[PDB]
Amino acid sequence: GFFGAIAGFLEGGWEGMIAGWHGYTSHGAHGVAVAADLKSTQEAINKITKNLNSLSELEVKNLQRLSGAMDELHNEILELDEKVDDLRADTISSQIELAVLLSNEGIINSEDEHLLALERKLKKMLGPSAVEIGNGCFETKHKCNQTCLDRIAAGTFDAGEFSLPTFDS
Amino acid sequence: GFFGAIAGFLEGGWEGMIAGWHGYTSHGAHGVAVAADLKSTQEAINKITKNLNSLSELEVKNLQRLSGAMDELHNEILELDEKVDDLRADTISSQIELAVLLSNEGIINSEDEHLLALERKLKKMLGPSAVEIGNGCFETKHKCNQTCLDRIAAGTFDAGEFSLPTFDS
Amino acid sequence: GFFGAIAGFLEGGWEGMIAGWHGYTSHGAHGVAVAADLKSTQEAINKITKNLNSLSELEVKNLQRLSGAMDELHNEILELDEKVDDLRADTISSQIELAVLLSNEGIINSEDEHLLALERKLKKMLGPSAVEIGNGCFETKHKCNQTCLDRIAAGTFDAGEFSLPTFDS
Amino acid sequence: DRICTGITSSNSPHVVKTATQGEVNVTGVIPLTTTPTKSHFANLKGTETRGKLCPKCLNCTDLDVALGRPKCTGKIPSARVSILHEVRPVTSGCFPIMHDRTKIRQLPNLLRGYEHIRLSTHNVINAENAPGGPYKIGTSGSCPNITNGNGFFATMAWAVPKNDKNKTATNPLTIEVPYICTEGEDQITVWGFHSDNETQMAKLYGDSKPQKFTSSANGVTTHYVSQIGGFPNQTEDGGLPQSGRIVVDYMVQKSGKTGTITYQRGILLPQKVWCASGRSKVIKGSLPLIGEADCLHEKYGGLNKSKPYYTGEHAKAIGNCPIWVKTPLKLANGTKYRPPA
Amino acid sequence: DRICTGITSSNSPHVVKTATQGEVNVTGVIPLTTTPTKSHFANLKGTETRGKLCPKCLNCTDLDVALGRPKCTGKIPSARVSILHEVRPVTSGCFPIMHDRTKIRQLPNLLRGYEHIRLSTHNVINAENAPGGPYKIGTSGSCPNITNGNGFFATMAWAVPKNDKNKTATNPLTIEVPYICTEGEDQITVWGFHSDNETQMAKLYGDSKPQKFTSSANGVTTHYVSQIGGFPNQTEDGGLPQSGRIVVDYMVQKSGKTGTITYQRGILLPQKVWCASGRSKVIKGSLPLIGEADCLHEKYGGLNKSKPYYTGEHAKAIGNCPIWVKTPLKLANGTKYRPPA
Amino acid sequence: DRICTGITSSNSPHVVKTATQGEVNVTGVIPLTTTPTKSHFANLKGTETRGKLCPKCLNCTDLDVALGRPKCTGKIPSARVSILHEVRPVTSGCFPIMHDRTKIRQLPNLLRGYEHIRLSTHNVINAENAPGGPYKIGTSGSCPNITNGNGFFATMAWAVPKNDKNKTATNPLTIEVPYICTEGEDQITVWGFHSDNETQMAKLYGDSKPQKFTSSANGVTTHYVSQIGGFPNQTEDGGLPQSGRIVVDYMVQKSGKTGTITYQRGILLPQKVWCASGRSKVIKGSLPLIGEADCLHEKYGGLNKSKPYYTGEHAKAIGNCPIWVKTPLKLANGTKYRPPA
Ligand SMILES: *[C@@H]1O[C@H](CO)[C@@H](O[C@@H]2O[C@H](CO)[C@@H](O[C@@H]3O[C@H](CO)[C@@H](O)[C@H](O)[C@@H]3O)[C@H](O)[C@H]2NC(C)=O)[C@H](O)[C@H]1NC(C)=O
Ligand SMILES: *[C@@H]1O[C@H](CO)[C@@H](O[C@@H]2O[C@H](CO)[C@@H](O[C@@H]3O[C@H](CO)[C@@H](O)[C@H](O)[C@@H]3O)[C@H](O)[C@H]2NC(C)=O)[C@H](O)[C@H]1NC(C)=O
Ligand SMILES: *[C@@H]1O[C@H](CO)[C@@H](O[C@@H]2O[C@H](CO)[C@@H](O[C@@H]3O[C@H](CO)[C@@H](O)[C@H](O)[C@@H]3O)[C@H](O)[C@H]2NC(C)=O)[C@H](O)[C@H]1NC(C)=O
Ligand SMILES: *[C@@H]1O[C@H](CO)[C@@H](O[C@@H]2O[C@H](CO)[C@@H](O[C@@H]3O[C@H](CO)[C@@H](O)[C@H](O)[C@@H]3O)[C@H](O)[C@H]2NC(C)=O)[C@H](O)[C@H]1NC(C)=O
Ligand SMILES: *[C@@H]1O[C@H](CO)[C@@H](O[C@@H]2O[C@H](CO)[C@@H](O[C@@H]3O[C@H](CO)[C@@H](O)[C@H](O)[C@@H]3O)[C@H](O)[C@H]2NC(C)=O)[C@H](O)[C@H]1NC(C)=O
Ligand SMILES: *[C@@H]1O[C@H](CO)[C@@H](O[C@@H]2O[C@H](CO)[C@@H](O[C@@H]3O[C@H](CO)[C@@H](O)[C@H](O)[C@@H]3O)[C@H](O)[C@H]2NC(C)=O)[C@H](O)[C@H]1NC(C)=O
Ligand SMILES: *[C@@H]1O[C@H](CO)[C@@H](O[C@@H]2O[C@H](CO)[C@@H](O)[C@H](O)[C@H]2NC(C)=O)[C@H](O)[C@H]1NC(C)=O
Ligand SMILES: *[C@@H]1O[C@H](CO)[C@@H](O[C@@H]2O[C@H](CO)[C@@H](O)[C@H](O)[C@H]2NC(C)=O)[C@H](O)[C@H]1NC(C)=O
Ligand SMILES: *[C@@H]1O[C@H](CO)[C@@H](O[C@@H]2O[C@H](CO)[C@@H](O)[C@H](O)[C@H]2NC(C)=O)[C@H](O)[C@H]1NC(C)=O
Ligand SMILES: *[C@@H]1O[C@H](CO)[C@@H](O[C@@H]2O[C@H](CO)[C@@H](O)[C@H](O)[C@H]2NC(C)=O)[C@H](O)[C@H]1NC(C)=O
Ligand SMILES: *[C@@H]1O[C@H](CO)[C@@H](O[C@@H]2O[C@H](CO)[C@@H](O)[C@H](O)[C@H]2NC(C)=O)[C@H](O)[C@H]1NC(C)=O
Ligand SMILES: *[C@@H]1O[C@H](CO)[C@@H](O)[C@H](O)[C@H]1NC(C)=O
Ligand SMILES: *[C@@H]1O[C@H](CO)[C@@H](O)[C@H](O)[C@H]1NC(C)=O
Ligand SMILES: *[C@@H]1O[C@H](CO)[C@@H](O)[C@H](O)[C@H]1NC(C)=O
Ligand SMILES: *[C@@H]1O[C@H](CO)[C@@H](O)[C@H](O)[C@H]1NC(C)=O
Ligand SMILES: *[C@@H]1O[C@H](CO)[C@@H](O)[C@H](O)[C@H]1NC(C)=O
Ligand SMILES: *[C@@H]1O[C@H](CO)[C@@H](O)[C@H](O)[C@H]1NC(C)=O
Ligand SMILES: *[C@@H]1O[C@H](CO)[C@@H](O)[C@H](O)[C@H]1NC(C)=O
Ligand SMILES: *[C@@H]1O[C@H](CO)[C@@H](O)[C@H](O)[C@H]1NC(C)=O
Ligand SMILES: *[C@@H]1O[C@H](CO)[C@@H](O)[C@H](O)[C@H]1NC(C)=O
Ligand SMILES: *[C@@H]1O[C@H](CO)[C@@H](O)[C@H](O)[C@H]1NC(C)=O
Repeated sequence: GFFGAIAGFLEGGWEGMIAGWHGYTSHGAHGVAVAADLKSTQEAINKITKNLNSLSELEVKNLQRLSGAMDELHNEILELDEKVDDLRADTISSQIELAVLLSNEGIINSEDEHLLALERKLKKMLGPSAVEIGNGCFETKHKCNQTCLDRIAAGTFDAGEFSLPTFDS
Repeated sequence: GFFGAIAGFLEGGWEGMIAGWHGYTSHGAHGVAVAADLKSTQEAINKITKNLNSLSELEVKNLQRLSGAMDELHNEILELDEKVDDLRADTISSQIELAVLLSNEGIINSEDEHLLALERKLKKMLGPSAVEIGNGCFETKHKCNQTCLDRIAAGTFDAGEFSLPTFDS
Repeated sequence: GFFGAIAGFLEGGWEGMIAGWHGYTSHGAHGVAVAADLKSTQEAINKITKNLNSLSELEVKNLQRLSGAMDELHNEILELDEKVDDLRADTISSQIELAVLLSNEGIINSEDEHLLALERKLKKMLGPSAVEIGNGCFETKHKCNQTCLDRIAAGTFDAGEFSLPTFDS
Repeated sequence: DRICTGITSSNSPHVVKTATQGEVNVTGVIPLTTTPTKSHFANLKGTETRGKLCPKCLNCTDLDVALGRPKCTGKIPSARVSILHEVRPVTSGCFPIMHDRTKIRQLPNLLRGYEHIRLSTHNVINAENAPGGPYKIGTSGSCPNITNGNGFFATMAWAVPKNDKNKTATNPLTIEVPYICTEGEDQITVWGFHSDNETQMAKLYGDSKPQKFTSSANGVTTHYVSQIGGFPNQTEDGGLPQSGRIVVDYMVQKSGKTGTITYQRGILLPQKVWCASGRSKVIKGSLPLIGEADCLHEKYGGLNKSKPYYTGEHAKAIGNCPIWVKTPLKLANGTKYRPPA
Repeated sequence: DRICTGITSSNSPHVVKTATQGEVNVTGVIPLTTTPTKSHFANLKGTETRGKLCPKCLNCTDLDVALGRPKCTGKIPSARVSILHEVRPVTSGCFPIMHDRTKIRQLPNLLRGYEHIRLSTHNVINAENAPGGPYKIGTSGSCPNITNGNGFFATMAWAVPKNDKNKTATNPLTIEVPYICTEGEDQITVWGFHSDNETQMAKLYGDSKPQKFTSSANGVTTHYVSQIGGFPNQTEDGGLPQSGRIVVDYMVQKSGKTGTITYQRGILLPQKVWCASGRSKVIKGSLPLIGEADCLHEKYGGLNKSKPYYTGEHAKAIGNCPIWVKTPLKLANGTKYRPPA
Repeated sequence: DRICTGITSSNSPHVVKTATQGEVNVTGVIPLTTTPTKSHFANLKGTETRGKLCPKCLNCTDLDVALGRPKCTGKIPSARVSILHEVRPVTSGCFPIMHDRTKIRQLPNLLRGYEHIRLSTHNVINAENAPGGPYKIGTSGSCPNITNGNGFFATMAWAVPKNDKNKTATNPLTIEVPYICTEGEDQITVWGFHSDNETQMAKLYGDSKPQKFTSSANGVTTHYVSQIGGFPNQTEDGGLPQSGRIVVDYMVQKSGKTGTITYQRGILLPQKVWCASGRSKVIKGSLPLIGEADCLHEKYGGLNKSKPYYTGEHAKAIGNCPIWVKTPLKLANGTKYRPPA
């Protein structure tokens, strides 16, 4: 969104993660590690599914032939019937299209905010061993390889292993 | 919302505060203190009230008997009249339902963001005497009891009393 | 919005910047410097223009005289025709008003978030030479005049010039 | 010591619908809905409200006024809103009419549709000079006038062919009905005919056999044929027993256009004529109209606007009204339900 | 070492619409749309579905059942939904009708409109005692009954005037048609007339010249006049050659109101009479109804509800239905397309 | 030194509506609205536009074309859009018609409704051989033809009963009107009759008394009776004084169905006949059509699409149009008003 473009968050994503929709990345002389966060993805999926149920519970009246009509006799009345049917279908269609458009807008705009929450979860398990860059990034005093990153993705990361100040639980 | 679940913000609230909708909490060997912020609550209340006025200013045409009708003579025309009335009421109803649904969505989703602002107001009066946890929490070098917390809720908290670096005003 | 009021972000803006919609400010004994950020403004402009195209692609059926009508003969049918037309124009109008209202709500609420991203871009080029105030502000160890600020607005600011820790690129 | 941010926990009985979170329990709510309660009908706030065609013509129903029954005449005032009380309107008197043989019963509800109504002045046609030979004009008891004694509907003249003379049966005579009203007014012409005993028929007119009639006004053609022998027992009439009966029809004449009637013996040639313009918004109510209301609902009568929307039986309604909704709706005033910790 | 946040990059063929970002390419999508396929018609799930007026009246069409043709009589059950299969319905026998000279053809489709239908009991009028002199009642082969042999429509009596006696031409006789049905039922009256050879006319009734007829029921007036010489070749009839033909019309009588008929020689006075109430939601389908469906679409026949909305030809549809939409719509399930880096 | 973030302060005259913040003052706005200005009527951009039934039949009005008045015949071309200029159409000549006694005046506006219109070829019936004895065909000055001298409407034949012979009064003769058009075309039949001086009537036909007429086409029945004595002063006619007048009606015959007419002396039997199919989208305009427009508004005439929506008088409009809105609407292009500090 506009947020990612302004704040300096990475333009474009990594194709390394087929595991989920959003995740974390490691840099260094150890190469480039990539991992995914399942709770973020699951939450997104729920937003969407609930959204769909909301769209699917819309109910509208039937539009059948009127009963005193008579094709031979009253055509003019009948033409007007046709008119009211067509007009209905049109209007209701527009309304629906709107509901969808709004819904999609929400789904897509929310994706920067997801990242912005992931930021806060990552900050949680560090200690002040890293500085907030504001880029959505931190600089850790140690090095982090793939196995090290999967443990942060799982939320099991607490470093006394790399011995640095711990945020107590 | 999704934000609170991802970022590690507290799942579930405290029933201690009947004062307002959103607030701050103190932990330690002094027990657990709870306080509320009135400006956040007032702001929420305003969002809502204005929202209501917006919903209440909707205006729609009248739907009365047509004047050339004649119950005895033209029933078929009249049946079609009935049709158009019913169809109108239905469509308009759906539209309204939508407007409301959207509105409620806004009201509920905004509540995480409220908390996210309260975070920034708390950070304001500390100094770098506390570290940003990202959990929506900080670790203060001193202890804070109830009377101490009410002063932060009132926004009157500035600590040279506990003597630690001050953010100047 | 509510965010600016709660978090302590500045109530009211500076009239110094005609360059863009959102920007940065410098304080000190050097006076008060003001600068604007073009990418934020451009992004806003795009949100809006695209929004407008979305509004402008709405299409609705025609509403002309029905062809078996006959002014002299069937007035009552004709009265009902009139009815259906009026009813249509009303409903569709309401729908449009709603679409607009929502759109505007988005445009205006997003403006705090813009500022919130600008915060992150500013934090990017400092180093930990400044502390996060949470007010949307930082305290830099050096002084910054107008020429110094235009370089941050342009994104060309990296300080080894004022020699303080650099965030590497 | 640690300092965090948090929201409230409390009793959360109210439920609300959201697109992203599904259906949630919430601290409080502002209801946007009401189910109103059936009341009597009232006067509409900003506006004229017409119940009775003319009030002050007392012991007179709307049909009576409309037919121009003697002693029922008066100012029929104007209304931007009218109420339709009688779905099958009735005469309170005068001469016996066989109502159901023509559309005549609806005439008052037709007049009611317009904003401006007035009986005409003068006459759309001279009955005595009409085609078919000079006519004496017939009157009957059961139709008393300002004075008392024999009379008839203002609306039409009962053409009885003079005296012995040339009195006999004729082939259909044709007649044009002039426009007579002003501007953009619709002109509603009332006319009809009269039958009797087989012997009375030969006494009055020259003829025993049935007589035939035709109306044509701007596209709308109608045809009638008389009954000779015994008719229905008299009803809604003025109360005096008569051997004969009367058929009454009206024909609308567009803005400017003339009209035609063809007839044989026993014709009632129209005299005074309805002149109408404007339009009034008609609803189905039931007098009396008591007090004021913001809204008039066909089902609920008088209504005052409370919340923006209402749940309930939907029907036609005029005035400042709440909008009908499928379900009672709630706007969320509060927070999402949070379990304590 | 630096640790940042990122989102995925992958193949993004699906496109979605968004107010702020314009039209974007996206990882995945949940389609909300379907273009259904034309299938045969079926039985609406929750509900009665009426195809044929009475089934079990075999070798009978709905018009046949409506007209009361001998051996077509049976329970016409009730439905909240009916299907209109014959746009121009037909007779399958009895006496030759000149269909096209009245509205009679639609009578079944009219009955169809109601939820509850029923032939009456007894007779709305005694034909033999009717005005115009005592009548023998006529029957014709081509109209066989339970037994076999000469009969007619249940719906009406063929008033032939007795025997030599007072047999001659009359001026129009007038007749009232009583209400006969219950409560809030509509009462549909079927009636008509009969013409023949010039010599046959003088043999049957007293008269060679044409005869004339009139129906009036609550505002609706109609007029008819007979043919004497050669008629159209017989059609949709019972198969036996006759020199004469028959004209049949129906007249609806509102809830409570009476009706009128005027006639000369050759009248078919109505006997049994339709009694209808309630209303059925009619669609244009084509039997047979096969199986069950959620939905009945006028274009697509049977339908099952799959996705909330559909794209395609729109028309009248009843039952649990998907909603019609201008364009196939997609809900976004995924992320914005991100080029790799 | 401190470095913060901030937004602009400036003149903020424009106001916009928001759900959360209420009504706010804003830096700038993009207006979505226009109030268009009444102009003359134009040609619709993408499409045919029919004003006059046939142009190139000059000194001929639409009604003239429609009735088939001599020298008014031509190609009536086809249009997906037509404009209704004459709300009460008029004849420019030929024989005097009493127009208001039938629906005849709308015929041109009826034809206009269709996309495809054509006069027929040949004749729907041989007038001279019609029932009632051999007929000479009548013509009159006031109806000149290509050459000049006596003629009549193409649309019908004036049946004058030969010479002395069997000339006398008859009882109603009946006649079938064949279908004659193609495929799914509607067939519009024009017919009518003629009256005169009492003595002229006995000179022409065998009869002084009035004659009676009937039309029946697929459910729609109409009845007429003639005038003998003095008629209205002649109007819209060809200018020569005649003692007699003419009544003209049309009857529409559905797709495939036949039609009926009954008549006595003075009948105009239909000859050529209208054949129509397709449908044209009619609006109420006023020639001439000048230039091109995107849109045709019934109130504003020609219109070009500028902004998506417009404020103003709403009515029927065809083409690429802006959408009508209750209030002039603004999209926000800017920031919330900020007081300087
Ligand atoms: C109100 O009703 C009274 C009767 O109750 C009406 O008075 C009647 O007026 C008519 C003429 O309008 C009188 O008829 C005349 O009879 C005389 C012979 O006596 C004859 O010379 C005239 O040529 C005419 O035929 C009738 O006698 C008279 N009734 C009485 C008893 O006076 C009165 O006209 C009604 N008022 C209005 C304005 O309608
Ligand atoms: C309807 O026609 C009937 C005949 O079919 C008419 O009947 C007549 O009615 C009157 C009133 O009942 C009878 O008059 C009374 O007769 C007695 C004896 O003659 C006399 O003492 C009374 O002074 C009075 O005149 C009359 O005799 C009776 N006629 C017959 C044939 O019985 C009735 O008049 C007709 N109504 C109409 C409006 O013409
Ligand atoms: C089915 O059709 C047959 C004829 O094909 C019907 O039989 C007929 O019944 C009527 C009376 O219902 C008979 O009329 C009677 O004539 C005798 C004199 O012979 C007379 O005494 C009676 O007063 C009455 O007028 C008629 O003769 C008879 N036809 C024959 C040849 O038997 C039968 O009624 C029909 N079935 C039903 C139930 O409708
Ligand atoms: C319709 O009217 C025609 C006359 O215009 C009637 O024609 C008659 O038809 C029957 C049957 O074809 C003929 O009867 C047969 O005649 C021969 C010789 O007389 C006899 O051998 C047979 O046993 C049988 O009766 C009859 O002669 C014929 N009449 C004439 C004038 O040719 C027909 O009956 C009429 N239909 C109606 C229903 O009345
Ligand atoms: C335009 O009008 C003229 C008359 O003003 C039409 O000329 C007429 O044509 C008819 C036949 O089409 C002539 O009738 C004929 O009369 C003769 C006896 O003289 C007879 O032999 C024929 O069997 C037929 O009955 C009529 O006389 C003639 N009028 C004159 C005075 O010449 C002309 O047909 C019209 N043009 C068109 C093309 O319609
Ligand atoms: C309508 O009927 C009237 C009669 O009611 C017919 O009147 C006749 O009109 C013509 C023209 O004005 C008169 O003809 C002229 O008469 C004088 C003297 O006889 C003669 O010098 C002229 O050469 C010319 O023929 C005619 O006399 C007059 N008849 C009478 C009874 O006054 C008129 O013809 C009728 N119109 C129709 C179309 O038949
Ligand atoms: C959310 O709202 C509903 C309010 O109806 C609560 O569910 C009801 O609980 C009451 C308690 O007496 C029962 O009587 C009703 O039968 C329940 N309604 C139904 C049909 O579900 C629910 O408990 C609320 N959730 C909370 C308290 O958070
Ligand atoms: C609608 O609102 C007004 C409130 O004033 C009601 O009108 C008043 O009714 C009371 C009697 O109950 C009188 O004392 C006032 O004088 C009335 N005002 C006028 C101008 O009529 C009205 O009855 C309400 N209708 C309802 C409650 O349905
Ligand atoms: C976004 O979506 C469309 C899907 O249609 C892609 O454009 C199509 O690419 C295919 C590749 O074979 C072509 O065959 C179609 O002709 C294209 N559609 C049209 C008419 O534009 C597009 O490439 C996608 N963008 C991506 C991959 O990000
Ligand atoms: C709509 O859904 C039901 C799914 O069961 C279909 O009805 C079944 O059809 C099959 C035969 O194809 C039978 O075995 C079942 O017994 C039927 N159920 C009933 C109660 O009728 C129905 O055919 C579907 N309609 C479609 C696919 O258009
Ligand atoms: C917000 O917008 C309106 C624009 O109309 C301003 O109010 C108007 O101020 C002008 C100044 O001349 C007056 O003439 C109008 O009478 C005012 N309009 C009404 C009826 O309120 C308002 O000042 C603007 N607010 C600002 C400047 O922030
Ligand atoms: C990651 O580093 C750890 C030691 O900290 C080691 O156990 C593991 O094998 C490493 N993973 C890879 C695949 O290099
Ligand atoms: C909170 O601590 C302060 C001293 O800092 C004291 O004045 C006050 O009484 C304490 N409040 C309670 C209720 O313990
Ligand atoms: C800003 O300071 C720089 C030196 O750091 C100087 O070059 C420049 O002139 C200053 N700008 C102004 C206008 O004071
Ligand atoms: C109205 O009619 C009634 C009933 O016939 C009668 O009692 C009363 O006197 C009449 N009132 C007037 C004003 O004539
Ligand atoms: C008409 O009145 C007579 C008594 O005079 C009565 O016997 C008969 O039942 C009445 N008819 C009607 C239609 O009520
Ligand atoms: C139905 O009619 C057909 C065709 O005339 C015939 O073959 C069959 O026997 C009839 N069936 C019944 C039940 O009468
Ligand atoms: C009627 O039948 C005869 C044969 O008897 C035939 O010649 C004629 O064409 C038929 N008429 C019609 C309308 O088909
Ligand atoms: C059109 O004919 C009318 C008479 O019908 C005449 O007044 C006018 O001069 C005519 N125009 C032409 C061009 O001849
Ligand atoms: C008809 O014409 C005559 C003059 O010949 C005139 O006196 C009379 O007023 C006219 N009638 C009409 C209807 O204008
Ligand atoms: C619409 O646009 C075109 C521009 O070329 C022009 O021909 C036409 O006159 C315009 N109509 C108007 C301005 O109403």
